[PDB]
Amino acid sequence: MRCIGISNRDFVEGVSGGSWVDIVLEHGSCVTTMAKNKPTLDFELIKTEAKHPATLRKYCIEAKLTNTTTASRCPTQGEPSLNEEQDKRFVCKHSMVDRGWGNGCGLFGKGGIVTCAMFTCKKNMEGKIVQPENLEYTIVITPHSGEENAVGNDTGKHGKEIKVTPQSSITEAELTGYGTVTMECSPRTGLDFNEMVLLQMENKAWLVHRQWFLDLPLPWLPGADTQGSNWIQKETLVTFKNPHAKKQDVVVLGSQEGAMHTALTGATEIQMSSGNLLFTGHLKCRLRMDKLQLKGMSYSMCTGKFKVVKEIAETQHGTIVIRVQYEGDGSPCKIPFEIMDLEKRHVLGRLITVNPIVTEKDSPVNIEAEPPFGDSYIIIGVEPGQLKLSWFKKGSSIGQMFETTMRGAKRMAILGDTAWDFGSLGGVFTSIGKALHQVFGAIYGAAFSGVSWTMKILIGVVITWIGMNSRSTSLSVSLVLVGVVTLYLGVMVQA
Amino acid sequence: KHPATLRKYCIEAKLTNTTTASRCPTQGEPSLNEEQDKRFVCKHSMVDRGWGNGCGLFGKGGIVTCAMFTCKKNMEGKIVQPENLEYTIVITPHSGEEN
Amino acid sequence: DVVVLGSQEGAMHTALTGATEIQMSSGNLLFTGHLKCRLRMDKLQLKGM
Amino acid sequence: LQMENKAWLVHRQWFLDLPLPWLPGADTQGSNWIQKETLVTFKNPHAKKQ
Amino acid sequence: SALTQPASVSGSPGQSITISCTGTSSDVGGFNYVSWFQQHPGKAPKLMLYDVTSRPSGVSSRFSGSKSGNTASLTISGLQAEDEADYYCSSHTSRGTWVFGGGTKLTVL
Amino acid sequence: SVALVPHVGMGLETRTETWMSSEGAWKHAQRIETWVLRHPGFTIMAAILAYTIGTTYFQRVLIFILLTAVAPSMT
Amino acid sequence: SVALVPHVGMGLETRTETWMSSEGAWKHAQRIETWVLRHPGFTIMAAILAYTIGTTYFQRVLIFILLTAVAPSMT
Amino acid sequence: SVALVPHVGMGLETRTETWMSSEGAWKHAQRIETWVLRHPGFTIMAAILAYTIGTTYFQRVLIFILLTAVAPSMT
Ligand SMILES: *[C@@H]1O[C@H](CO)[C@@H](O)[C@H](O)[C@H]1NC(C)=O
Ligand SMILES: *[C@@H]1O[C@H](CO)[C@@H](O)[C@H](O)[C@H]1NC(C)=O
Ligand SMILES: *[C@@H]1O[C@H](CO)[C@@H](O)[C@H](O)[C@H]1NC(C)=O
Repeated sequence: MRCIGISNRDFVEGVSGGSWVDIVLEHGSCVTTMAKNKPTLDFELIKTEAKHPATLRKYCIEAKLTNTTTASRCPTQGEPSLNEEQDKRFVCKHSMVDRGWGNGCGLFGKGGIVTCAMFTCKKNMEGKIVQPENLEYTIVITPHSGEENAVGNDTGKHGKEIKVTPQSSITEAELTGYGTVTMECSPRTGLDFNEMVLLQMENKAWLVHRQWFLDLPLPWLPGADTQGSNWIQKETLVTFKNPHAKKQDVVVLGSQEGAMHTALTGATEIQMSSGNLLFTGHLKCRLRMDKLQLKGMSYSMCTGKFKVVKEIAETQHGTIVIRVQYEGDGSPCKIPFEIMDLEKRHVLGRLITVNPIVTEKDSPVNIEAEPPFGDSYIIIGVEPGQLKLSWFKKGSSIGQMFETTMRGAKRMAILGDTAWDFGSLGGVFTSIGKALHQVFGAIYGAAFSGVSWTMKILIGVVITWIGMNSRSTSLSVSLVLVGVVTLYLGVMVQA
Repeated sequence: KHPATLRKYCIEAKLTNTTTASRCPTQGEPSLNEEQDKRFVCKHSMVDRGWGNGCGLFGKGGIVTCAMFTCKKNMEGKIVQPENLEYTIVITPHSGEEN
Repeated sequence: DVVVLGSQEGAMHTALTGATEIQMSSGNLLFTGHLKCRLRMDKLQLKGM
Repeated sequence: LQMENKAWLVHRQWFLDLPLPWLPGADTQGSNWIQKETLVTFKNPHAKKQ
Repeated sequence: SALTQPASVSGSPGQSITISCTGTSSDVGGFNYVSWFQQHPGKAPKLMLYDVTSRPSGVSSRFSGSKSGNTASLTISGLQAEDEADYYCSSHTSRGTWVFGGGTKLTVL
Repeated sequence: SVALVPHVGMGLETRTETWMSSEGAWKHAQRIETWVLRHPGFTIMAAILAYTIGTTYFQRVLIFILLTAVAPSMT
Repeated sequence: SVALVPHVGMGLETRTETWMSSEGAWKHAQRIETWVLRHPGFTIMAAILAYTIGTTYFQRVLIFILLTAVAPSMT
Repeated sequence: SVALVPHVGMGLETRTETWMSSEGAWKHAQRIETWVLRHPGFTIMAAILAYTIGTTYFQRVLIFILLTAVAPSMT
């Protein structure tokens, strides 16, 4: 029931020979795994933690100047010198001013002038980095037991969370009553934390590209620097003003916090106050359902009366969830649940909370099932007092096919070349598709890095037009496909 | 002389008294008393709702977030009528004086 | 959630590129621009003539 | 839709397209009307007063 | 904004007695955040029902909850002497706060 | 400034909403529209120059769009 | 951001030096150079697109220049 | 006005009479007829324009009818 009520649900159906399935886990998403003899499980990536961050650069977003000094030299005497030019905590500039008898000079020319001021940082943004071995993905595996944890906390069940680290990427959950599940994850491929910086700025943290971070035009410290006083690009945070040729001056350029916020658009925000927590990204895992068994398959039908205690509702995914209570004898019984037609001649829908059972009489169990599009009837119980529930599913099968194609394409857009692993059961077609996607995505990312979505749409339109106005059919079709894919990615790029 | 203020821009603000209101799917928009006040910046959006968070339906429930906007620094922009435009000129003859 | 989106002093300083600075601290003084004048030499007489 | 002791069964989208000032379904104050300008007119006949 | 409940309620032992919690469209008419708390004298409140009808693990099955429009109801079927207590209704409102009923005193006699 | 390099085409993007993604999506186009409205004179010259340079109508439109998009931003 | 709408072409310039004339004279060209260095792939594809669209070297070179100048800008 | 967007053509009709079906069935026809009577000048211009945009009596009659129906409606 944890995975219900989340609009980004994914249904992964089927395990291969070996009883394993490849599932990508995303933070905002959730995965419901359906296997034939296995119970239905819900997998959610609820946390990614980076530990032991190391700073590589401390940028200055707000500074001040305190000790301004000037040296002036008469024309043809060369540029002047201040003793504080050697000082790395001072920012200096060389200019020229008009000189002559009026200035106490005696030569009437452009006399070089140098002005220096002490650069002091008042606000900085850290750029901590983390080693890929220090990530820790937390995952919650919850099965469709149809039951609840129960408020009585003296016993706490149904809450198995597994931590996955690059060192320990294989772990098993012990779901009570359902055996155990094995997750064979690959954290080292989910995110390249050697090309990412945990940018923290005034109680707000972002995850950013490392080259982008190193390219920022603000003054920076090495990161091990413990006293400031050696800022590198101090000239980017100051301005030297020589109106006409009378005097030279230097002033600071105000807090760069808002300009940084503008620069950070397109960077995913993370948390860095109580640990470095990243609620973004994906995990590729292999699900080992071999030692996963349905609970209570030795039980018998209830042969009793059920009452609906939570009225049937339709989730955002085309399934229906209902909560029924059993009022009969033989408490540990399988619940007779069918999605038939009006005459009950055909089975039209397949339930999702597979093998719904009653463990205690006074313990409601909520069933999730997938009805067909249109009229359908939910039948619960057996002939005496059997409760028959009607339902109408408003969609269309063609509409569902379109929605699933759209969802698959969107997954490809986000997890490019990793979308081939979301539900893959091995196979040769999946491998060929993934290899082709890797080869094509290498070129696409090379040719489209650092381009805004508007530029992507423009380039897609241009390429589509070029392909349309192409004599060669072999070139025209390829160009049109490239243009349409570019247009799609540009229309669904910013996230 | 005597410039007149034409507009004050805010360059540094702060948000306080943040509040939110939610409504179940298909039941319309949530209401916040602070929406009436213009010192509060507000936005309407949709969140996932369902049995888990107390709704009988499983759609996109509307939500409204309101926070009080307070300005901390200004960028006042003033204007001057050309009449109050004292220019100053210095005329020095080539008298040849020593200084 | 709602966040206040930083301080725009530096962003404005960058935006004011191409604008000449003036002194409004006390008096709204300007040290830029021109002034076209017509000079009358009628009453000018050489000193020391 | 019920209006002054008479009720109608209307289309939902049509009802939400109505050009009148409205309040949300759950609004306790009753005073934050949304598109008030549909029920007031502003007069500036000669550009003298409004 | 307090949820309205009858001041008092009495039912003969072994009978069934119902309690009402009338609220607004935001507290108990809009959301399923309806909870019933039983408080014996000199003791902290005890969660009797939640999500309208769901009852805690230790809570007897004699306690049943219903909700209709802006009103949520609590029913007791056994009416044992131990059931005589003060019952409070609470709801999580649309503005993110918690409102409590005025509480009904149930007496068996 | 830093605001002129706004961490857009860096990959690293996911399902989770990025920072300032609601506004930055269209604020550039809004800025270009405001510039074109506030400076009609240049747009006419850009159209004339694109017509002169562009042999076909595809080249002319492409050149005009590029010119009018780069005129304010190049500032 | 305000930083994307500077006060450059307002036509009020005098002989007096402006706010960041020295700094901001070449900042945009530096940004274009850095972006082109960090993202060569878009440069090659922009050159290919300009060569294809442009029938004459003038059109091709102009299109390539405009594409390269506008790509970092929206970025 | 709300009166300018009636609850007509919404697909919710049943056997039971709607709110003002009998009265409002021919209101539009009555209004167009009254407008045509009061404003014979525009009708002649509409006929002339329909004939000018002709090549077929079906086209001319349809265009004239549409213009006459839209003249009061546009108000
Ligand atoms: C800078 O000026 C301060 C006065 O505010 C003075 O105390 C300090 O010694 C100076 N430091 C230098 C000149 O390095
Ligand atoms: C300028 O004039 C002042 C007063 O007339 C005199 O003291 C000074 O020596 C002159 N020369 C300068 C300031 O170079
Ligand atoms: C906002 O909260 C402060 C407490 O931090 C309080 O003093 C003030 O009255 C509140 N304002 C409003 C409008 O609720």
